[PDB]
Amino acid sequence: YPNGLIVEELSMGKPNGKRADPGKTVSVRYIGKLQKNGKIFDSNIGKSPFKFRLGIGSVIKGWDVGVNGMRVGDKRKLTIPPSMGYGVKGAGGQIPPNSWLTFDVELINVQ
Ligand SMILES: C=CC[C@@H]1/C=C(\C)C[C@H](C)C[C@H](OC)[C@H]2O[C@@](O)(C(=O)C(=O)N3CCCC[C@H]3C(=O)O[C@H](/C(C)=C/[C@@H]3CC[C@@H](O)[C@H](OC)C3)[C@H](C)[C@@H](O)CC1=O)[C@H](C)C[C@@H]2OC
Ligand SMILES: [Cl-]
Ligand SMILES: [Cl-]
Ligand SMILES: [Cl-]
Ligand SMILES: [Cl-]
Ligand SMILES: [Cl-]
Ligand SMILES: [Cl-]
Ligand SMILES: [Cl-]
Ligand SMILES: [Cl-]
Ligand SMILES: [Cl-]
Ligand SMILES: [Cl-]
Ligand SMILES: [Cl-]
Ligand SMILES: [Cl-]
Ligand SMILES: [Cl-]
Ligand SMILES: [Cl-]
Repeated sequence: YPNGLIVEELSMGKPNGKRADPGKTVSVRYIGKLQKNGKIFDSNIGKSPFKFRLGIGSVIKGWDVGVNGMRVGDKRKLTIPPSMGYGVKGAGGQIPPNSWLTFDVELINVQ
């Protein structure tokens, strides 16, 4: 297992697409999964866009680090250690304690 977060480029969007920088409100399409078994716990595909302010710590740390630097249309895979996810708490009744997480993410907009 990695010492920290792994971020993989799955595909590149627009070369001059707006860039996700700290302080921006960014809009992301995602699928979240438990890394240990691949079970999917959430997606917003076909639902409303998920917006968050990058860098303020409202999302798990793996997202604040992992989404940073994306340009619109980029797709990334995030592999997130427990300390950069929900740690001993878990979440949603869906993520057990001490879970490694995987997310597929696509940047849709930057505001
Ligand atoms: C305070 C206002 C309530 C507000 C609640 C809602 C809008 C309800 C709505 C269903 C929330 C999420 O859906 C958008 C839902 O998302 C999941 O399904 C999911 O896929 C996930 O993991 N996501 C969502 C996408 C961004 C990454 C991550 C996250 O970081 O989510 C964030 C998260 C839970 C962070 C905690 C916050 C507390 C810290 O202590 C902890 O610190 C480690 C990290 C979300 C976006 C928060 O910022 C927003 C809120 O909490 C969880 C499996 C379960 C979670 O429902 C609970
Ligand atoms: Cl890569
Ligand atoms: Cl590409
Ligand atoms: Cl694109
Ligand atoms: Cl753009
Ligand atoms: Cl969609
Ligand atoms: Cl910020
Ligand atoms: Cl802040
Ligand atoms: Cl750049
Ligand atoms: Cl960890
Ligand atoms: Cl932890
Ligand atoms: Cl929570
Ligand atoms: Cl499980
Ligand atoms: Cl795990
Ligand atoms: Cl997928």
